[PDB]
Amino acid sequence: EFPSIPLPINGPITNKERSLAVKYINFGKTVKDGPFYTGS
Amino acid sequence: DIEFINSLLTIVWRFISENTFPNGFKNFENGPKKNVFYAPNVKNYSTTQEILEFITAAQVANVELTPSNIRSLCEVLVYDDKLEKVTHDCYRVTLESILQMFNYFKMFPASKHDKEVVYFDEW
Amino acid sequence: VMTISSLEQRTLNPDLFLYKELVKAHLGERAASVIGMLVALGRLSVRELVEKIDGMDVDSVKTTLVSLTQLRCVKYLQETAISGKKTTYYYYNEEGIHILLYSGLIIDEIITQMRVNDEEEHKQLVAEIVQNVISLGSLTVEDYLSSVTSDSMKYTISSLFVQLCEMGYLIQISKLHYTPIEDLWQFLYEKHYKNIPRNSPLSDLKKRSQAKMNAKTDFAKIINKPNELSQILTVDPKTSLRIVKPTVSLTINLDRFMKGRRSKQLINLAKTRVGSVTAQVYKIALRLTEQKSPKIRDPLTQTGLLQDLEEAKSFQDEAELVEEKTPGLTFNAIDLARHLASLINSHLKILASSNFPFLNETKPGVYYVPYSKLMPVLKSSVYEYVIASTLGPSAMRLSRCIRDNKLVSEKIINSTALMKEKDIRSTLASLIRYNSVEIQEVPRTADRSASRAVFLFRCKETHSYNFMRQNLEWNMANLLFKKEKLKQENSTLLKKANRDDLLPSELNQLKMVNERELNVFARLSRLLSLWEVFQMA
Repeated sequence: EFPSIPLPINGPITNKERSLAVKYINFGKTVKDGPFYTGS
Repeated sequence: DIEFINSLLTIVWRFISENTFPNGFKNFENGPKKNVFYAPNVKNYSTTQEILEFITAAQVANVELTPSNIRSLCEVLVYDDKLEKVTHDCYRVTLESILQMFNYFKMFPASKHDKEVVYFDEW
Repeated sequence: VMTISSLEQRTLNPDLFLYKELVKAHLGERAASVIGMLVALGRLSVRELVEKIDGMDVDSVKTTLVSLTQLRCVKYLQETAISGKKTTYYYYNEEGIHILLYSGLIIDEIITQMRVNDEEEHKQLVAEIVQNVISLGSLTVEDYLSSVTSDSMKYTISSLFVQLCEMGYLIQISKLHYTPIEDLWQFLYEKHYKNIPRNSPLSDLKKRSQAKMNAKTDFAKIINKPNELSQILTVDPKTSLRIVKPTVSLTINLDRFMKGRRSKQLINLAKTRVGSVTAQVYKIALRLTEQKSPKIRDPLTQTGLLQDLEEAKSFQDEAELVEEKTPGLTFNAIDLARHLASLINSHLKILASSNFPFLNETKPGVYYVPYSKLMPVLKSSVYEYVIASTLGPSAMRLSRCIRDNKLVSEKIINSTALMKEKDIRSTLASLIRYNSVEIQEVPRTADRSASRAVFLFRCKETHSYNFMRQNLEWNMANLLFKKEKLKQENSTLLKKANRDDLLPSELNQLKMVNERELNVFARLSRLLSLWEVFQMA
């Protein structure tokens, strides 16, 4: 597309931070499951 | 201009790196830098006309016998962007030795329907 | 056309789209509406929210404010007038939105903090304890321990509970923190002015003398209220174990959590300086000095700067006196550092003579880590490694050579490291674009033209720092909005994938979108670790 000027260094898949994303999504699921939802 | 400046830059950085630290313990971490300097001493010195001796020991036969102006110009050239520069050209340390070998950013980018370049765009 | 490059949300919303996307993925959609008007306006009452949302009623606005107050996403402030009519006012709380922002790094640092009891308790118990603390908000002990049936191991929570609030994170609840920063100073500034009787003028005011010392005094006492307090800690019953009082409820503190996260960038600078072992002894000497350090900017100069030259001068001077006089953080001796002889003392002398400003000011022989002289080097050493990483090393040369002197001129850059007229001008214009050149003109005519004028280039600070901070917040707002793009493509998949607790095209759909949902968090953690440095002074 239009952005072609170069990219930063925070994009490999050599991460070893797979536990942090699991903690993130489990926190998100426990907050979404909670009583203080008030959606739509 | 333009490639012999970089060649002289590479050899004076190599001479600084071999004057400060020994060369045999640079490629690996087997008790790094001889456990650096074996609890380092009060040596804290540098070239101080020794760099021009290493220049004079190997030159191209052109008119590059510069000293006292392009000396300080290359000195500024390695501290207007770069390493240590403490108390009139002492020990030159900090991260260029592992950069010649912010670290380890292999396999960038991806070419999917997804991320990179998405960044620096105008805004 | 085919607008696909994210243009219809490109420029229309920074600095509030982040706050609206952090709460849309956590607290529904009705909280996003009442949080998008507290930011876009500021102070507005209950009826003002009802007449400004245009689509919710008082039964809907007041319900969602409780769900924000429970996550401390809304500051309270009650006010009154000269005739009465006391009403309630609501501010947007950025600390609660930061709690919703990090949310897994809270339960990442707290796992890698405890001693020898490792990987038998700290995966099932405390990973649910702290997760229930952050999700539910303010938690008491008695209402929480009744969930488990036949609590045979009912003392196992107390050993992790008395230890964790002793050295940090857990703190007494927001009986002070819902109050704003401005009104806590302003109500304290007026009560020490009207309770002074009439006297001689003495340059016609004189009370601005007294009201600029003594109020600050008990303001510090208010600052002394969210710290380690012995009112809840070390309660001694007879013929039992040392236990804290489980009566009052307790929450987390986002003041000791940030100064422990600053230690990560300090360890990164130490690894930039020295390789393996000396960086490790600086690491352990900094981890032993966490909970007593001076913090990211106090509320004394967060607001209420009364234009005084002496206050703005000797506020950073009295912070040095706070740094010099600690009850034991200045005690950074050799055996104290090695307890958790001459070799690591030599490594600590290498720290003293490292000459970038960390571990300095050692006159009697006992060492100390300065912070206020470390913060510009911390904020600038990471700024020079982003342009060098993304834009180019020649751009870092051309940017840092502005900083070598003050205002290098155009016939002096081309004398340094590179010739003229080829790519110095393109790189310099690109750095004009990213607010790191700050051009200036001097004219040779009567109307300041462009032909008869020559230019002057000085890299002005706090314009490159604020723009990059806004850009990092912007791309954080990017990275969570594309996460909501896959939710519309999985609304008929994740809803149906709950009755199990082959159609192999779903194997290339369900298990294919998962790594695309995890790598955005794996990159968001690095966005966090790169953004924090511009909000720690």
